[PDB]
Amino acid sequence: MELVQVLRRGLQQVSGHGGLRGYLRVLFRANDVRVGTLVGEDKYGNKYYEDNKQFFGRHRWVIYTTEMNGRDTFWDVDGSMVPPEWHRWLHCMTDDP
Amino acid sequence: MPLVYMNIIMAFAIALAGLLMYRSHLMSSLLCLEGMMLSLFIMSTLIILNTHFTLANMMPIILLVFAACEAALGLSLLVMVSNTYGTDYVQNLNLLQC
Amino acid sequence: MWFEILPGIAVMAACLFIPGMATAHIHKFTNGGKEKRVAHFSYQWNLMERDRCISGVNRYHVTKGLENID
Amino acid sequence: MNIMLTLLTNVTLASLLVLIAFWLPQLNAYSEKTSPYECGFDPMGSARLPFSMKFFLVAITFLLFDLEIALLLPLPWASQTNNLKTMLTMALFLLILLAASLAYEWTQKGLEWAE
Amino acid sequence: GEFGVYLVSDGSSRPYRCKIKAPGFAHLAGLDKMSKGHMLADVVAIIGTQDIVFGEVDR
Amino acid sequence: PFFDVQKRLGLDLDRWMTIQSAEQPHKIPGRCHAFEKEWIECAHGIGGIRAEKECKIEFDDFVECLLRQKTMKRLSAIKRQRDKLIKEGKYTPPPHHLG
Amino acid sequence: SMMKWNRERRRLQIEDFEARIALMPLFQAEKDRRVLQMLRENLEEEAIIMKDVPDWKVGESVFHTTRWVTPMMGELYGLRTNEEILSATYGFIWYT
Amino acid sequence: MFMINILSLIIPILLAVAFLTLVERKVLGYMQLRKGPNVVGPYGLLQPIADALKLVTKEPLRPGTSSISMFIIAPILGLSLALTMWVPLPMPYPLINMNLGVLFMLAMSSLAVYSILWSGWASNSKYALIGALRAVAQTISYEVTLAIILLSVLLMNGSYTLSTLITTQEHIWMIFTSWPLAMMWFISTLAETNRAPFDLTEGESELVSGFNVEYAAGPFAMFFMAEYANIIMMNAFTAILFLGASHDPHTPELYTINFVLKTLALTITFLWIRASYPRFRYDQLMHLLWKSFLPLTLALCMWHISLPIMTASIPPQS
Amino acid sequence: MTMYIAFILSTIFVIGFVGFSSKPSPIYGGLGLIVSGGVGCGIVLNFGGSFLGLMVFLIYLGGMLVVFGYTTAMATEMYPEVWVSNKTVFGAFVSGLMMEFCMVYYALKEEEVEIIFKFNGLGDWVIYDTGDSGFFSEEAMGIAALYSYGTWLVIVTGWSLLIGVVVIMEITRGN
Amino acid sequence: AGRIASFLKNAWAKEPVLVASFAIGGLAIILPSLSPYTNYAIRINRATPYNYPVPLRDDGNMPDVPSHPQDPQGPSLEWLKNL
Amino acid sequence: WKPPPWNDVDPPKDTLVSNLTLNFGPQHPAAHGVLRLVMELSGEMVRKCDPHIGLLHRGTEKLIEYKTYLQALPYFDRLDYVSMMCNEQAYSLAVEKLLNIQPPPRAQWIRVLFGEITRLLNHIMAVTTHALDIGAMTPFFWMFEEREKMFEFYERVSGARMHAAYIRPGGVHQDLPLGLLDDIYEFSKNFSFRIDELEEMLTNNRIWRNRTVDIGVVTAEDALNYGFSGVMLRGSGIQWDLRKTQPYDVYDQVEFDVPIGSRGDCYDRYLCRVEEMRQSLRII
Amino acid sequence: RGEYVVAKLDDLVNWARRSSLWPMTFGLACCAVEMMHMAAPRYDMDRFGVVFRASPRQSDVMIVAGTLTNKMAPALRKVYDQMPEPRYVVSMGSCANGGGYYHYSYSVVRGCDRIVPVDIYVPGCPPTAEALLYGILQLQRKIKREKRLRIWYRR
Ligand SMILES: COC1=C(OC)C(=O)C(C/C=C(/C)CC/C=C(/C)CC/C=C(\C)CC/C=C(\C)CC/C=C(/C)CC/C=C(\C)CC/C=C(/C)CC/C=C(\C)CC/C=C(\C)CCC=C(C)C)=C(C)C1=O
Ligand code: SF4
Repeated sequence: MELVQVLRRGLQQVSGHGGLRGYLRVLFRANDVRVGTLVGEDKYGNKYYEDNKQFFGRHRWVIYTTEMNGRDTFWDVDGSMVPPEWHRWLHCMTDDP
Repeated sequence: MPLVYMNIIMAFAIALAGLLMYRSHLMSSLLCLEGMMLSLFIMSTLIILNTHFTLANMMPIILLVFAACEAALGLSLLVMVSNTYGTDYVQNLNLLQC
Repeated sequence: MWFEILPGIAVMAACLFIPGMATAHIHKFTNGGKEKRVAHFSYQWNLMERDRCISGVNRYHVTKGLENID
Repeated sequence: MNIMLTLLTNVTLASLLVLIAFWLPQLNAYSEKTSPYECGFDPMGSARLPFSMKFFLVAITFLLFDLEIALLLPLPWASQTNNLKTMLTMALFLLILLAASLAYEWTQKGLEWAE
Repeated sequence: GEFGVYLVSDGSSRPYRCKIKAPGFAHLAGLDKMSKGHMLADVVAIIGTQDIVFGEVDR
Repeated sequence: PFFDVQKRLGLDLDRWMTIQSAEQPHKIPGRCHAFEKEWIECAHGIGGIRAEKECKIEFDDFVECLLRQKTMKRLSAIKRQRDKLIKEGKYTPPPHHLG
Repeated sequence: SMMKWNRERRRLQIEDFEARIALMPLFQAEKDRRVLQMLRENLEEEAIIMKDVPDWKVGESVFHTTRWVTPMMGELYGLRTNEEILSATYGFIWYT
Repeated sequence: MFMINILSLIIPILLAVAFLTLVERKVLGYMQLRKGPNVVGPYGLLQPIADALKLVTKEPLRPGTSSISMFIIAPILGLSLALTMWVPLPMPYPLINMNLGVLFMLAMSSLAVYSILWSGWASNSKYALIGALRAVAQTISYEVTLAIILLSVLLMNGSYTLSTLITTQEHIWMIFTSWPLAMMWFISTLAETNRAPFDLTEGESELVSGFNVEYAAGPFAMFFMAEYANIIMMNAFTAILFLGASHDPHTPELYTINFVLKTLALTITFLWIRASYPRFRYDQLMHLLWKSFLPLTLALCMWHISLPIMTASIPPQS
Repeated sequence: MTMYIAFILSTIFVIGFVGFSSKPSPIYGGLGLIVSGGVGCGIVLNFGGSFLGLMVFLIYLGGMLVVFGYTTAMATEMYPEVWVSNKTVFGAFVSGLMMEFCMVYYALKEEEVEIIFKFNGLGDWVIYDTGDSGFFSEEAMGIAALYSYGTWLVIVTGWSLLIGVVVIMEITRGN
Repeated sequence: AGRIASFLKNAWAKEPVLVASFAIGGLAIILPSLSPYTNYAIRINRATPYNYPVPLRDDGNMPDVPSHPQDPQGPSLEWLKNL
Repeated sequence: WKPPPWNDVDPPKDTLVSNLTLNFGPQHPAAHGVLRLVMELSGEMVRKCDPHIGLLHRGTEKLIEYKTYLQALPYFDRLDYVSMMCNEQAYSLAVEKLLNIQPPPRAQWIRVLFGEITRLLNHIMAVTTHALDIGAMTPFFWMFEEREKMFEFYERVSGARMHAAYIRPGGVHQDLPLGLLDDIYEFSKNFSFRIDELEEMLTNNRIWRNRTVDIGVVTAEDALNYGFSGVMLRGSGIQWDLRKTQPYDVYDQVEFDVPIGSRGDCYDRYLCRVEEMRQSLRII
Repeated sequence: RGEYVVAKLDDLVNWARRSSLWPMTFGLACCAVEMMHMAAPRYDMDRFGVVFRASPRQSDVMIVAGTLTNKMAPALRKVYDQMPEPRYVVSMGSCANGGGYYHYSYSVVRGCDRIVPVDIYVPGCPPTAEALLYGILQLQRKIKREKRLRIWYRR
């Protein structure tokens, strides 16, 4: 039944990301559809997800904001939009968000 | 005689004109050597298909098998034309004029 | 996660499927529903002409049964 | 009818592909861009001098090999004869001879590269 | 290989001469001796086994 | 042959193909088997010199069968005639030649 | 497995060919009438073509021999519709 | 409507050739602990189109020393053969049913080399001539057995028609009867397309790009389709040759689905082989085939002519 | 029109035949021969010789392939010839293309002709014959008779290729 | 004996390809004669009719050939139907 | 005119040799960027190869004259940029020798420990890129993920991935972070389960064997005379290794084997490098 | 308006270029080895659309990565001239950004820009395989923001 387990696991992915519209957003804009846990949200609008059960390197990730300092940060995003205080936690420099 | 037999026959005619009327390349000459095989092969295939000569239908390939044999040994004459004279142009081989 | 490979070959699977699908249906459509006739020998080709001549509409894939004859 | 229609359609589509390829992209040629590529530095200068390759002997033999592959191609129709005893003997002759020609070609160096 | 340095010091706070024995320097001089009769594709193979990086040899 | 051995030792090496009226695979007749049958048994053992005059009016009938020389001349003459009154417009082909 | 299947295919080929030869007499019985009909229409029309000709005997056998030959297809489909002759000669060879 | 059929056999293939590039990138990557293209659209499904526009709007480089007329004929000749050599394939019902299908298969396959030949000459460079002549050396060893394996396998099919291949393979796969030949055919089909262990003609690490060195934009883009359309078509040739699926006389869907899946499985193995093994040397390639392959072909062809007569299992001709 | 399609296919056979017989650069002549060979396949394919057309196509591609390898190996010049560059081949080129032009006009215009032989231009379609082949192709079945009727031809041919490899090694031995 | 077996073993070790080709190539020449179906193979080829069995005129004294393609007399091939 | 030669052999023609001259670089992927190999070759076999170098001649030995000993350390870091810790180890030992000063016992051990994972790095680079240059691309990527992990250990202890500038005269710059050694143990457990994986891919592969067996063979005396060292000596049979014969640091207190080849060709060195991988794992 | 269709064709063309730019196989020194780690499975440059094609006739962005010296500077500019249009050159690492460590030596050109029109400058000695991973993506944004046809329709 592992086949249907991974089938329903993918179904919890689409429901977890706020329905189909949210699923398509993260697929088209974030390129990954894994769900995690909201460990914090910075003042600029970047959600910070984290999942301990993960291959080291993918256990912490950021969903970038839709607006930052005027410029539109829909699909075009970069790596410098990470505020410093979260840059430490994101780059595994510490285990304290 | 139809134009198909005509134009094929005329084709071998300038194949001869190409063959013996020479130029400064032995390769291009032996190119015309296997070229005139085309006309004879195509010519011969036309009749025996036209005449329903079932037995003679193997004569083209038998002719065509021997065809590249001339080219085969022809190319090997070229290489030691090159091995001993470097080039291919047909003027350096004249030491046998004497 | 190797599933991502499948979408690539998935559209490809349809891509090679269209030709064989097209030819079979085009042959089925043009040749009066019946599968396209094969003429690998003069006997088949001679047979095809007889069908075309007796068809009247100059179409090989129009077969008239016993109702044609008396 | 169908065969040359198929042939004509294919060359046409190819011609358009190279046509839009060779015309559309807003060319800009400045000589050194068109200069021959020589792995970063200038060419020594030739590329039409006679590139003496060493498989010349194996080259002509391939021609002789093909001449007899045409001979042994009518076998599918030759098997549908009334004299298989003769057809089998003559057929096996060609392969025996083809192996024999290769065997001499092999044993007396031949196949080996020229160094 | 046998990476080595020849350090000559005058006695001041800075070196006077620093020759850098690069293991690939001696190796690469032997490329011709190796590739004798081998084809070019072999030369590509001979380069790889030699394990040369050109920071050390060009110094 | 110059030195006839095919006859001497009694084995056929090339006679089987020499003519188109000889036996063919699965009895596929030639285009002019009837003519080559008649021509061959006309001048057989009579003499090459005593052949070109007597087995003549039968030989060209065969040579016409291969090439259709004066037969194609007939068609060219008829088709030439078509062009010279169709343009002049005296005659129209019957519906058999249209459909 | 192949050796059984191939022999079964052979069994069908004789069965296919037997149906061919049984039907063959009718096919030969149609062909002669069509070619004779085709030869007639050319020759009946040949009288109209060769009425004003200065010297052209109608219905002259090009060969000296009086035995019938297999009629040459060029005069069979000589003046027929250009499409018809085109399909007649290069039909099979082009059919696909 | 025959013209509609022609495009229906060209455009659907062309997208199939396009997506092979994306599939190969992902298959190679996932066999590499990598991920492959996944940013251009979803799952990287837009990647071939992204490369499609770039190449045809890329600056098409004309080298000054190149012979221009021969420069342009080669990309045309390469692509034209690739598409037209799809037409006799018996996808349920072949588009062009000819009594000599496999002979026509070999003819344009042999004609294909003149693309890399004339292009290699016309480029007028060292790497151009090196690639073109080793392309001769690679392909010169190649037709001699390719014909023999084709002859030996087909000798018990009955004739050279591709349609009757299905009737022969109706009961069991052809590979069960000629697996020694199938492995040898598969290596050569892996080889005729200049792929995986035999890619001397390209030779990225040793000839930079070989014949393709002076070929950019569409002239390059054309060269990629000819190489990749030949990959799919040759595997499809092998699929019918050795793994002929069942064919329901009333539902061509059944054969089409099965046949396509066989081509996909074989084409993946082409990428499978391409990832795993190293690259041969063009002398070893020739030595591999004319010293080890060719001797086995003659005896195996010897076996496959004697076998039908000895077993009274000759196939019908018609 | 396609009615004289064979009339056409015969021509470009000879224009290609002329082009390479004008002795251009050796590989250019190789192209000049293959176009003629490719179209030459068409003429015999039109008449019914399907196997003959494919084989003259197949092995002459193989034959011309090995020719190209030798041309660039030891038969090419640092300044290659073209059909236009040298005036000699240019003169040979232009002479060939008007030779056919003036003649096929004359043959088509008069349709009787005299040169060497007599030729009724009319149409090559004419000489096709009202024949049926049954369930066998004559062009393929006759060739299949090579292994049942032409045993002597097989022996002489097969033998000759064997020395063909002997001579190809005998004369290349280089001492 | 020992030398011959060793030479085969030395071959089979040094080269497995030509020995395999020589072996299976060698068989392809011999068993065609020993096969008991080769006489059947020619019979199958002879049985398959490509041309018409043209009828022949009656003059009496011809019991072998039938007068109808259903009569018991004549060449029959039930051997091939079971084969 | 002239009578024909009376022995019937014409005078031999003057040489018409036209060997190709090819520069394998400095852009070829196998040229590794800065290798200008002008080789005289006829057809596809080389006759003489002139290896023009200098396409990367930074005046390193000239600039060191103008910098203090501490400032000269990053030079060696950049010297052989795939064996960084081993490079600084050479320079540091020389300066310590001249200063007549020894490093503390803990320093020497991590210099050996980090000098050995450096041997892991270079041998990964050598064997993988070898297969990459040969044509085997897959073995390249699998280790490069693993040797990426080792770069993490580099940065965790020094700060930068490649150029640690960590091994200094008189000892290392600063102690390792807590938990670094445990991370070493986790990786070393996994590694031997990948080294054999490489051997599964190439070592017994016939195509890799033919491309590498009995090719580029160098004898014993000429290799010794040519100034060769390292694998060039151990590959051809000469049982020489500085870690054993003249052990620096604490290499004496570590047991390990030195793989020695017999044929001396290209292939024997590939096993010698791969076996050096596993022997390094014992040192770690 | 013609501006709308020009902008739509504008977005179509550059998106093809930024999602399919092929970095050349042009490595020099220490700065090149870690760039392999970008192509290594850890970061997987190919996932972002790029492929590492050799043969500057078939490449878009030139990764000048390592010390640019005197003896090779002619070779690079010949290589750059061979690259078709459009072509970009990312100066990668401090050595190619002005001379790096050996800025003051005798056989190094102080900066890759003195030979080539150098695009976005990625610093580092070496820049981390990720550091210029942004460098490549930041160029993809530069390709996104171009006008080209917009200028042409307004030229
Ligand atoms: C010296 O320094 C070096 C570096 O750094 C400086 C490096 O980093 C690295 C490390 C990096 C690596 C990636 C390692 C491998 C790299 C090497 C150089 C090593 C040598 C390489 C090899 C031996 C293998 C080479 C393999 C290649 C090139 C892969 C080829 C196959 C592919 C599938 C990928 C390419 C795919 C492409 C281009 C996409 C498809 C192509 C198209 C043209 C697009 C489609 C186009 C169309 C459909 C046409 C348009 C038509 C349409 C749309 C149809 C509709 C319209 C109509 C009009 C019909 C190395 C090794 C190095 O040595
Ligand atoms: S910038 Fe630093 S890492 Fe890059 S090549 Fe120069 S010294 Fe080496």
